[PDB]
Amino acid sequence: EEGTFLFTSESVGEGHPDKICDQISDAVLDAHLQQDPDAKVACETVAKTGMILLAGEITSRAAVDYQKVVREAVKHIGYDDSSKGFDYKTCNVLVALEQQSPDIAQGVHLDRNEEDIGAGDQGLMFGYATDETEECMPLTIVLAHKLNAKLAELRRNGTLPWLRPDSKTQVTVQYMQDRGAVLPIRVHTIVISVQHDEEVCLDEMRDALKEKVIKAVVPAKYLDEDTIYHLQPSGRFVIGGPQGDAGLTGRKIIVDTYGGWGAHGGGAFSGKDYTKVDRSAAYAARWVAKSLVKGGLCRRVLVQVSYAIGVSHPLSISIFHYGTSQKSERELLEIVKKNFDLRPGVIVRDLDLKKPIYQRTAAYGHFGRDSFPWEVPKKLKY
Amino acid sequence: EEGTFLFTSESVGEGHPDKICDQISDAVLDAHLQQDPDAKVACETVAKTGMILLAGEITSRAAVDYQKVVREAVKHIGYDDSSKGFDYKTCNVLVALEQQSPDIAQGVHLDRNEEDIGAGDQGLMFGYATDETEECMPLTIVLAHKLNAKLAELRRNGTLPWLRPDSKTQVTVQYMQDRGAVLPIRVHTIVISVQHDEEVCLDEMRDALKEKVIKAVVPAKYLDEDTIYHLQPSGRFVIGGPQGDAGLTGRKIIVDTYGGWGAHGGGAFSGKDYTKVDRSAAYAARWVAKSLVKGGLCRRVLVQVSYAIGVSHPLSISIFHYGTSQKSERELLEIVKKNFDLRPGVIVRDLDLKKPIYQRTAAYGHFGRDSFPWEVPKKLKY
Ligand SMILES: CC(C)n1ncc2c(C(=O)Nc3ccc4[nH]ncc4c3)cc(C3CC3)nc21
Ligand SMILES: CC(C)n1ncc2c(C(=O)Nc3ccc4[nH]ncc4c3)cc(C3CC3)nc21
Ligand SMILES: C[S@@+](CC[C@H](N)C(=O)[O-])C[C@H]1O[C@@H](n2cnc3c(N)ncnc32)[C@H](O)[C@@H]1O
Ligand SMILES: C[S@@+](CC[C@H](N)C(=O)[O-])C[C@H]1O[C@@H](n2cnc3c(N)ncnc32)[C@H](O)[C@@H]1O
Ligand SMILES: [Cl-]
Ligand SMILES: [Cl-]
Ligand code: NA
Ligand code: NA
Repeated sequence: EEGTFLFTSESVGEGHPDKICDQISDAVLDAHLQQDPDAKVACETVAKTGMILLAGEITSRAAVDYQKVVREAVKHIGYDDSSKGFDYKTCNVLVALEQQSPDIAQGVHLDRNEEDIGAGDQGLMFGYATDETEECMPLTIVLAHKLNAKLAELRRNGTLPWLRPDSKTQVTVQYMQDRGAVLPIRVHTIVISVQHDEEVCLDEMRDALKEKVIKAVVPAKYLDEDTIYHLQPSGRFVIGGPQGDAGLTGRKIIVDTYGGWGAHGGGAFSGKDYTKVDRSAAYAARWVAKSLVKGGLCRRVLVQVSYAIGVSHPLSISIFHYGTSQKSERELLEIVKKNFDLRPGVIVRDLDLKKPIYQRTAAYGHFGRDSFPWEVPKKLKY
Repeated sequence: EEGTFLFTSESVGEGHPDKICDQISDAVLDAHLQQDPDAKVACETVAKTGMILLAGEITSRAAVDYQKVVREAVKHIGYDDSSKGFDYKTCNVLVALEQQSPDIAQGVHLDRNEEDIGAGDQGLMFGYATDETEECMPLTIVLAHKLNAKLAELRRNGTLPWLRPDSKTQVTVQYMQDRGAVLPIRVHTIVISVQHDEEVCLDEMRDALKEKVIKAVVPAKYLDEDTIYHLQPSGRFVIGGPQGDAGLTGRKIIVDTYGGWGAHGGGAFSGKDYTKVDRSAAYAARWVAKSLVKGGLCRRVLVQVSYAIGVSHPLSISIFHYGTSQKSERELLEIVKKNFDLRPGVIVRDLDLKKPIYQRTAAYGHFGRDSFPWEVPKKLKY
């Protein structure tokens, strides 16, 4: 039908090996921040059969038990037995952590007033908001996340005890073009792949994924007789987690953000303290975009910012409103400049980014949930 | 000025530790493909002080010397001495490689006709093309890549012998909005950070980066008295490569593609054979987008595709032409459907994706150079 298009987003579960690495990286960041709010943390995690490796740079006054922090994160995810392919009790935890490069430290934060700390790196970051949901997120990515959360819920409450922690979901929505905004019409296609035990048959799993997962998450008004279902499309997913697929921190950056909507500057979030603008500026850009939509200045908006290592102020700010504002992009840019200070040493104060809440961000997306500070819109003066 | 906006893209050099990992992952893929064109390769690389770790899944008839392949890639990059922070001769090479999950193999390619092989994973992928350059790439990302290539050239030819392999660049362009297309006006800001020896002073480096790098790359017509230069903005970059910052495969996915323009589905390219649609479908989507622009059907276009693991045909195809076509997005989608077969087992034939040319893709972006098969536009019938 004219003026309609498809858009697909994916999400992954807590036991997806890339997401394990994000959660462990952020468990390590939180452990540091609990003791040293000014910890400099750049913690990469690598997961493969029987192995968590931490690699990166931490300068911190904290005394952190990496064995305890890593194993507790893997326990939470649900990898607690060799039968599941991974066990927090018996896996290898390897550590290749060194202090932050003194050359970076001197260029970024040494002898700097906190408000005037340099960006911890160069880079570009985007924030996006869309009025298509109350939480100002694309429906595709919201539904994809909720399908993984539902799998974890039914695993944890024992109603589908054949479930394992590693899962992926994908949602295709047919959208109507509406004066620069997008109106969801229907769910065109759903994919669910989830790791499972060696007892449950494929028909039992496919029936349960439709009746107990999809129907429990996706409103019936979006599902019809044409909706395509790819449930356990590989046919067998017993081998999973790190054993099935090597995981790395920062390899789910589109799952972490807008499910392909908006834009992405390439930076990973997990394992990084606020001085790493890959995270703090992306959080602030989401906060700006959500403030513009919730302030009624536009229905859909994209914010780009960029930084140079050692420089506080963003090098560039850009606003793209998809034609969904009576105000020009120039007028929105002036409103953003009058209302926001996107220096990392000010963002840290506004969004409370020394607080050890980061592990809670590292699954089901960083945006659109739990009224994190970047999800509470700023009242705009103009 | 009205109808203008800023856009920023970044690039990194061959010695950037994330890019080292991409190049090593693709050196391993090429080594396998040279002996076994049907090698199943999912090779992640991790780099930190003194360490290359390979982690992932390879099923191959090839006999590959991982020590030789890794060290030769690091030699090519230029890390050949402890004075530079990393040495191919004396670094640790660790291998945590296992066969591909039999559960994946059976669901994707076992006993399948090559044309009908399943996608190696679910996911979404985008292709983008823009008429703003002959190679149909954004000027921001082209200039950012060329600045890193120029640093490597002047390092390798000995004219700036204080240069080390680790570099990052960032280019902000002021654009004019032109009937849905974008017209570059001027370069607003350039960042260059490059690793250097302990002899050269900051003023010598900043003078050389302006006169011998920027002026050798960026046309003077884009530079004016207002252009902002952030050259060695950290003030000191002696510690670099993996010693300065842990690197991972697939952590430069926006550098690898469009520098934040278009869109990204989240998939990494390097270390993956053609059955991994993260790479093959992103290459095919670029080929489609470039074919539409070079065919004169639009000035700027974005193509989304998506897949389910074990399913050959894409689940969804979407065309966004930014209002730069007389044809509707529906009419362009029909043209794409009539001219392209985006099954991975057909893409492999069209783009010759068993050929060991992947290491050549793993720096300076996968798109817009060297007339790779995905850069040669398909003549469209309609
Ligand atoms: C860059 C990517 C993430 N991105 N950003 C917007 C879109 C759209 C989109 O918004 N289309 C559209 C076109 C005309 C219209 N008039 N009113 C409303 C409206 C909407 C579509 C796609 C498909 C996936 C390629 N990607 C988009
Ligand atoms: C989703 C991101 C990568 N993305 N994709 C397009 C844009 C534009 C853009 O094309 N703007 C514009 C607006 C109106 C116009 N009329 N004619 C031409 C034209 C152009 C701008 C930004 C800034 C960085 C936020 N991002 C974009
Ligand atoms: C398909 S694997 C990626 C390709 C893999 N590295 C290989 O060697 O072919 C990517 C993700 O899909 C999921 N996965 C793993 N095994 C699977 C299977 N048998 N069926 C479906 N999805 C699976 C896991 O979430 C895993 O992290
Ligand atoms: C700034 S480092 C990332 C943050 C780092 N992990 C930390 O511990 O703070 C990111 C990239 O910037 C570059 N880099 C490293 N040291 C640098 C320095 N002293 N000055 C400028 N850029 C540097 C390298 O390309 C490196 O991979
Ligand atoms: Cl959720
Ligand atoms: Cl180049
Ligand atoms: Na992997
Ligand atoms: Na790193």
